[PDB]
Amino acid sequence: GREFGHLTRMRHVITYSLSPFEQRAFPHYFTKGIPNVLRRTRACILRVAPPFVVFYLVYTWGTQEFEKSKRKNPAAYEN
Amino acid sequence: RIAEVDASVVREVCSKYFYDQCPAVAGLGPIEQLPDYNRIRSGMFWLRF
Repeated sequence: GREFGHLTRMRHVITYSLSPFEQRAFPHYFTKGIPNVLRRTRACILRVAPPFVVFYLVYTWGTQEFEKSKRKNPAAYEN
Repeated sequence: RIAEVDASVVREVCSKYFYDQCPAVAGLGPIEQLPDYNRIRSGMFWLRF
């Protein structure tokens, strides 16, 4: 029963549209797009990135302590 | 002028003014079931002819 004439109630709202053949498919692309994708990067960088930094530090400590527990023996190797 | 109109003249003048043309649309509510402009524009060109 979810068809287009039966969805919700709406009053006093006007929309304006242009034909696709009357406009250019590529407007401002590097004038608007490059400043837009940079503040989107700034808005999410403090939430996503600090977990993946802690994975990097655990990975380096885990592969380096694996080798000098195994056959890397400078000075604890006496009688 | 009316007497020189026949069926092939009507087919020629209607194809010049209607066929692959962008229309202008106006609507006043309740118009939630008025189709999208892409579906209206694609209704101007036919499938089998």
